[PDB]
Amino acid sequence: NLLLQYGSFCTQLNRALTGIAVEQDKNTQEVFAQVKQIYKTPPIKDFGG
Amino acid sequence: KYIGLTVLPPLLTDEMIAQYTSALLAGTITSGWTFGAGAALQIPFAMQMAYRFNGIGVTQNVLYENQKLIANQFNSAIGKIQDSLSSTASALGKLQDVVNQNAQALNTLVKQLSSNFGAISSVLNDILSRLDPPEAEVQIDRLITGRLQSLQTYVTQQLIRAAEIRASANLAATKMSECVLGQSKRVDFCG
Amino acid sequence: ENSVAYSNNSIAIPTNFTISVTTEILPVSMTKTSVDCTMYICGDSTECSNLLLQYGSFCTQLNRALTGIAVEQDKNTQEVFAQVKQIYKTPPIKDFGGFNFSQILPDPSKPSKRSFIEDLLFNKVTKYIGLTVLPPLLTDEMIAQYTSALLAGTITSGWTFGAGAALQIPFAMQMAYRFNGIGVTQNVLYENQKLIANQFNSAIGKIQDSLSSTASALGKLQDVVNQNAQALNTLVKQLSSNFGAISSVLNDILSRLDPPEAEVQIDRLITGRLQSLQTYVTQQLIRAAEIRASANLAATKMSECVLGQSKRVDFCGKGYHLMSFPQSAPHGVVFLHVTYVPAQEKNFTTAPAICHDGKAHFPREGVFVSNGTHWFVTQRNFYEPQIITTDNTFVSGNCDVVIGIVNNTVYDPLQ
Amino acid sequence: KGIYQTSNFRVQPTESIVRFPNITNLCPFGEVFNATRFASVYAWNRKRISNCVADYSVLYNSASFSTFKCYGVSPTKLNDLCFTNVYADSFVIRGDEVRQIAPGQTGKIADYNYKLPDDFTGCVIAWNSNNLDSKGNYNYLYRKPFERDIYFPLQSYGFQPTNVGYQPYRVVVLSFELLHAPATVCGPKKSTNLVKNKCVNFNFNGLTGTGVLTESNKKFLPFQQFGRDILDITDAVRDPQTLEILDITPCSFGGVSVITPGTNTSNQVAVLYQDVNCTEVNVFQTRAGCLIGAEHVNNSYECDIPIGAGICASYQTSQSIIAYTMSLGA
Amino acid sequence: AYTNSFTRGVYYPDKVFRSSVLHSTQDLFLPFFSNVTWFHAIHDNPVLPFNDGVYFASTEKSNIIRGWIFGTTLDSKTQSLLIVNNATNVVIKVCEFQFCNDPFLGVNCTFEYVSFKNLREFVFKNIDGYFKIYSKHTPINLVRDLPQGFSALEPLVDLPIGINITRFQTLLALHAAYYVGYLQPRTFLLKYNENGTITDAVDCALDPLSETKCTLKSFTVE
Repeated sequence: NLLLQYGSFCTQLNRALTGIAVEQDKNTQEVFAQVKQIYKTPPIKDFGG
Repeated sequence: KYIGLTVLPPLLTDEMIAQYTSALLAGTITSGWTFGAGAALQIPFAMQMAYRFNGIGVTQNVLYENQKLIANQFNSAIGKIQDSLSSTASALGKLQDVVNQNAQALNTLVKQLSSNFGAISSVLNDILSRLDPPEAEVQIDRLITGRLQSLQTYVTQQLIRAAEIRASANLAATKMSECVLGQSKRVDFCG
Repeated sequence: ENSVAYSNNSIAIPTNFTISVTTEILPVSMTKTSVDCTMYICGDSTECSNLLLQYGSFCTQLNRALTGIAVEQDKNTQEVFAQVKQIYKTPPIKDFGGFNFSQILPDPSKPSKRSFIEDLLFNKVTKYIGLTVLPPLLTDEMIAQYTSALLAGTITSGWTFGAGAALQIPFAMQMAYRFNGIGVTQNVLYENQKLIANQFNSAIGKIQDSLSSTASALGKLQDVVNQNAQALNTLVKQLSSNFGAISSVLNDILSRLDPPEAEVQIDRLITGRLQSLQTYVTQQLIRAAEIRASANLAATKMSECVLGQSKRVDFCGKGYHLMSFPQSAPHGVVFLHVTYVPAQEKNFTTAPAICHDGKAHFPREGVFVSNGTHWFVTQRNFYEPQIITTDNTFVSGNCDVVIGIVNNTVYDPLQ
Repeated sequence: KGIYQTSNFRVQPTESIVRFPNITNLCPFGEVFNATRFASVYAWNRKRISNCVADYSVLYNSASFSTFKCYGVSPTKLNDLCFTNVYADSFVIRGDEVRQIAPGQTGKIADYNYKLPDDFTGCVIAWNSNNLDSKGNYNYLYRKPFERDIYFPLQSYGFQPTNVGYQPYRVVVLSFELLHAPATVCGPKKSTNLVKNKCVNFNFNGLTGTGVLTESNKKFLPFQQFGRDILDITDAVRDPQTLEILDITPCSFGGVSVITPGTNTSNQVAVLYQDVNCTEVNVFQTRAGCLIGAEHVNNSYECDIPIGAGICASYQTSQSIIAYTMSLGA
Repeated sequence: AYTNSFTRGVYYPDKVFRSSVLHSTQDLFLPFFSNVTWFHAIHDNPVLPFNDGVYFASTEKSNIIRGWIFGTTLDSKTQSLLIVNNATNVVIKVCEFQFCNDPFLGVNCTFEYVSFKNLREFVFKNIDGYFKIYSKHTPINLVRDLPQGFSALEPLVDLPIGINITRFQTLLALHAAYYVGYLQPRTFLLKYNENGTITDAVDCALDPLSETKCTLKSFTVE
């Protein structure tokens, strides 16, 4: 009931930390998710050596 | 670390991160760059390093005249990576730095729970046991105003730090686009 | 999930392409806010202004910090769009070898002469106590002249207008340079030219349908407009919070109270509003570095991707890159990155080298492949077989030197 | 050489407009302050005051009072206020107990019977009353915010004229209800005539401000006192003379910026008044603001000093600062 | 007997104009979709508690319900609020009233005031001793229920009664049916429209969607 006298700080601080916590999955998606199929290797590893 | 502080899980779990690096890598090994540019085209690996040699102006016959030597050098060079990563905890010092900073920022944030800020105590429930509101509001005004400043501090540190990690994530998505899904002409960009 | 059909003897070569026009939206600037921090903290009050002067430099450096942002929104907009020292324009006739740019070049039927695609972008993108907005230096009409210059250079002259004096070249020949940039041998352009024009034109059709049908196509720009407006709503709401004063209506505190009382109350509204202003300006400084890192990236795609042909895989949108066209958007830019994508494989048997007159031979361009019965040399990124000759190939070593070599005739152009 | 943002300018209020209701009743404070018998604090008395005009000068300049302490308003400024209701609370106590009557105090009166709210906004007024209420007068008697209640919890005084704070003190608390609603109690300040379309200082029913008053097209409901904008601030007010609806607009303001070639080139300058029409302020109007002392030129050049919305300025030939639409190049 | 209140019991919370804006406030309201007690006035009716404050409504065409009583003990030892409609005026009194065996209208005192095809809604609440009446009149054909649809109650009075209330009852023109609901301090979101009329509202404790609408301050959620 005192913190409410300071207004929109606590909600904008939640908004700010959510702007970080949503973009951590944007960063992790834009780095790793560059391939639209999960490719996999054959059973035999004939890579010329 | 349990007073209102939380850690959310990542959307991509470390097993799905490892499936994507396995898909990036199984593409890079079996199909070269082509899986970035469109539908993944398979190509034998003795032909893929011959494309990389043409990409550095070294004529493709230099691979085939030396294929076993180049492969034995490559297998040796990968062999050294395991020794490096066994002995050299400081090589990981760029990941361990970020993990140390975001532990240190939360340690600092919880240290600031215990600080007085000019209130009688940092133990808010014990002030609320000691005092009636005409008195307690003067003391809790300081604890609120100090903790509010300590979040506006921590969240400014985390925003400034997020722009540094996001420059690194776009640099990592660029390295992944050019040097994994491709080959880079950019001298001293990829080794 | 896809088990790739790898083996030591097998290659897939694409027999056909699609010339996909993609879309990349970048913020370039944001709203040039200018806050009269004394009229925000102390609006109309001499009694409050005389207290704000006790807090020293802050209102001066808050004006300095916001003017530092507001000056550079025109630095960002000039660095992204003013990459050309003359305003080029197309001729009246549009003889571009079948390509239809009428939707991306200016429409004269408008009071601000934007393109048809810019008129979609300007529709899909969407407070008076001391806060104000300064105008952008360049009007969005001047931004529509600069995108038409960058675009009328790009349509008539290739990279050359960014690399010195602009030099005209027929557009069907600039695309033969663009095909050489990706390692496709240009006879593949002319022997398919109308198909390439129709795919560019049909992909341009899909861009309009996308921007007409889907609001989230502008999502990255609209999110910047929403962040700036939501930070202004949040800054203005905070004029009315008590911060622990008797009230938040400042002239009602000053009418109710004599100075010995009032200077205690007003210190709470100043130290509250000033913390709420330093919060706003710090949010704007970090958000300006997020938009400036996007202005330097949009400047860099204007340089490498419009004024050039970037060799950087997946930088100029998904695919092998051909060229890009800039369209303006409110507070941003949109690049229509034209990417070549290989689209229809066949599986071929292959060998790293071929042995003929005891000596080994290797191709000058691309790879050896076989349909099983015949041996060919062909380019990397498009299937076109050629019966192998010493003009296609060069010599080293002998059959014993190599792993995976095959015994076949290499033809003699001199016979 | 540049443009430098030296000042911000505000169109001044021309004159002051006070617009209270045409109410004429003089309030019954005299009935409370001159009543013969007062109540015992254990069952303290109360009286509404509403729909009347309140000259506090008569009370504040009276020598009859030991105290006049006010806890959210200053007694000097009361005549410049208007509010919904007063509520006067009336009782008698020992003088040694009067100091308990404050907006958060504790004591045998204040904690157990006549508790003031933690945010009480009124005035507490008291005096010694020995030459009135002493006899002994055993009838005067003592026992949560504004609570009421029926070896029992009741203790009497017994005031005798031989009793300084041993005496009976007679006490009145005025509890001003400064809600934003229909104001019914105002200070003595006369309402002016009402001015329109021009910048004025104003006060409507106690709602102070400065701005331009314009006749609104806004729809109205009979209980509306005032109206607010899209963000939480006063946009409109009901006129209490007769019930028309006026806007308020902030008196026109903008940044003032000096265009100059460098002092090594010249001492001549031009001034931009941002975001204002020149009729509020050789002269030119731009989308950036009113521009004064610069010379408007139909030619176009590279942008030397940038102004805004395609306009730029430079110093040229007989010399002057010109301002022009920028050429983007050859 | 009961019915569902649906959207009913929304009223202008303060004497301020707002337009085109989605204001949110905490005050005593009838909670959305709550059960309302439905009373047949004929065949004699009970006295009720009053709790924090009361929503009251009647459905009408001949106007048989013509007042109310509010108080604590209703026995002349407590002061009580009486309200009556004499067809020409609303008439309001508070007194040390002594009460009839069963009060009806035959077709000290310390305050006074003076002025099925219909639905009439009234809201009664007490605020630190200051008592507010809000109301609406609207046409209907729904003879047996409350309309699932939006209407808003505008104020009529502030009564400076200074009096505690815990009990109430309605008054009848003895020579029909009515509803009662009870208010609670639920937070609300209130759409003031392009004219400044309160056209739509959300109860910020009905369901998780309604708590989302109050988090975002929006009647639409993507």
